[PDB]
Formats: sequence, structure tokens, C-alpha cells
Amino acid sequence: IVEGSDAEIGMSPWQVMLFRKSPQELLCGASLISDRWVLTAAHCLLYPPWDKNFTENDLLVRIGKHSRTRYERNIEKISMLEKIYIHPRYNWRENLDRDIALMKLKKPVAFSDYIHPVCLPDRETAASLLQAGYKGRVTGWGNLKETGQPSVLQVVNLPIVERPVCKDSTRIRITDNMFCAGYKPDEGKRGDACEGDSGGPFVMKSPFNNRWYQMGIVSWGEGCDRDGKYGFYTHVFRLKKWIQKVIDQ
Amino acid sequence: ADCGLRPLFEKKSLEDKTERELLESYI
Amino acid sequence: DFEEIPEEYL
Ligand SMILES: N=C(N)c1ccc(CNC(=O)[C@@H]2CCN2C(=O)[C@H](NCC(N)=O)C2CCCCC2)cc1
Ligand SMILES: *[C@@H]1O[C@H](CO)[C@@H](O[C@@H]2O[C@H](CO)[C@@H](O)[C@H](O)[C@H]2NC(C)=O)[C@H](O)[C@H]1NC(C)=O
Ligand code: NA
Ligand code: NA
Repeated sequence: IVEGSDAEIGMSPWQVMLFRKSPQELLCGASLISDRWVLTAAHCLLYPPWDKNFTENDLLVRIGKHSRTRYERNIEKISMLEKIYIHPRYNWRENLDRDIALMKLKKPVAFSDYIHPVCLPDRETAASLLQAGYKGRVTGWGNLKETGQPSVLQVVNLPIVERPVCKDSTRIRITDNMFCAGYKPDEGKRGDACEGDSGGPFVMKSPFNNRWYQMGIVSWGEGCDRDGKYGFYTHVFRLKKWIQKVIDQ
Repeated sequence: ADCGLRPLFEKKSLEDKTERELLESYI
Repeated sequence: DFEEIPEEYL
């Protein structure tokens, strides 16, 4: 996260760290959607341009974390993966269309003050919250700058940007399965997700029922926090039918 | 279910430092 | 720079 702030304790209890076993490093962000299901970006697990093709046994999910590097004894819970499910129409060749993946945990995770799942939106929550100017929140342990790393989880609030403005900021073709967020150069305020934030959640707090919903997944951008550029997110509600199908099994 | 309600915030009726910025944006 | 994690997690 570039131009964010340290998260408060228990501020994002659905935050998941995707951790590579060997070498021991941060792979991606992710999110807790139930006691056994974790949501992430498909490119965190499969990205042929960079020779990325992780299997279940190559990683661990670390839940309830605040510190990036330390082992949070009595706080975080580390889980092993039973199965990875990548969207069958995930487009890694061009624009990361349908950049979404589900991960089934071997054992259910126990909820605590630091571990709690985020909601997934219904058609109405999505229609009412996914509006240009409405702010969401992005969290992660990614790069603090484009060209270092935070000690603790970082947070940034960012407004959803109008579809024409997103499309006009880039040469990449944008689909209905993505949305962009961030401030314009004129707005004053700054902020963006960056490398290592991928797979993390873009959340919004419903003013109707006061619950947090995951509206986006950190997907891509061109650099980080560049003027006239915006971060792109997987549109979760557009792919909820695939999510439901995999969970229903 | 109890999704999206944080034990240290909504469950305690405590607000985090910036959530009001999100609410104020929902015009 | 990542602190070691208990052996039980492989
Ligand atoms: N600024 C952001 N919001 C932001 C930027 C980057 C990331 C990390 N995600 C990735 O690296 C994924 C795999 C390919 N990719 C990219 O972002 C590429 N840029 C790579 C790059 N360094 O800009 C991006 C270039 C345009 C075509 C789609 C892929 C997450 C968030
Ligand atoms: C990514 O890695 C997987 C292995 O984990 C590859 O899957 C194999 O695919 C071949 C045919 O393409 C099958 O006959 C094997 O049985 C597969 N193994 C498993 C475990 O699924 C996959 O092709 C790799 N590359 C891409 C781009 O997906
Ligand atoms: Na364009
Ligand atoms: Na920008």
C-alpha cells in the first residue's frame, strides 16, 4: 500500500496473508469468507508470464495478522490448503479478466477478536454501494512505494472511479468484471495498492446494516500511486455465481 | 451469520479512525 | 526477514 496508514488492531479481521513456504516470503493478500474458505486473486497462484504456478502444498494462509514479518504467537492462525480453485475463464494473457481464486482450508479456522469473515455482496448491496465517488478500503502488506516494506498491515480508503475515467487512464482493455479506484491528480489526497497487495480485499461498510462487504479484490495497475493512473479490482459481485457454485461443490 | 461485524469494533459499538470517511462518501 | 514459524505448520 502506497500513501496509507498502519491499520488499527482487529480493523480488518478477514485479512489473510498468503505465505510461500520456501523461500519464506509474502506471496499475496487474501480474505476470509467463512471458517473454511479464503478468497484471493487468481494471479497470486497462476501467472505464466512470471512463471508463477503454485500448488496447494507450496503455501500457507496466515490469519489474524498485524505484523508483516513476526510470528504472532497466540494471535495468528496458520492453515494448510486442501484445494485451490481458479476461475476457469481467468484471462492472464491480456488484462487479468476474472482475476479470482478460492482456497479451501484443510481444517476450519476458529474465530477470535482478530479473525472474522467479511460478507460477500448480494445484487442490491452491490448496486447500492458500487457507485462513482463512494469510498472503499484496501488493506495489505505490500510495497510502501513503487520503486520499502511496512512493519504492520497498511490501510487506505479510496473512491470508486467512473468507468469512462478508468478506461481513459490506460491502454489496457477494461471489462465489466473490473472496476477502478483512487484519487484524481486534482483531488489532493493520494493512495493505492501495490505489489504484494494483490489478492487483498477492497471493502465497503454498508450504511443499511453496518456490515463490511468485500466488493473488490486487488488485481492490477501500472506502477503504484501514479498521477492520472488508478488501481484495478476484480468486481466480486459479478463473479459471485462462480463463487457460490464452487462453495456449493 | 455474523459476517462483516468486527469483534473489536461493530460488536463493541467502537468506530475505527477512518470508517466515517467511507460513510460520508455514501451520498 | 520473516520470523520462523512453528515446525508443526511444515
Ligand atoms: N497500482 C496498483 N493498484 C497495483 C499494481 C500492481 C499490483 C500487482 N499485480 C500484478 O502485478 C499483476 C500480475 C500482472 N499485474 C500487473 O499489475 C501488471 N502491471 C505490473 C506493474 N508493476 O505495474 C498489469 C499491466 C497491465 C496489463 C495487466 C497487468 C497490484 C496493484
Ligand atoms: C500449472 O501447474 C499444473 C500442475 O500443478 C498443470 O496441470 C497439469 O496439466 C496437465 C495437462 O496440461 C495434466 O495432464 C496434469 O494432470 C496436471 N496436473 C495437475 C496437478 O493439475 C498446468 O498445466 C500448469 N500450467 C498452467 C498454465 O495452467
Ligand atoms: Na483507454
Ligand atoms: Na493515481
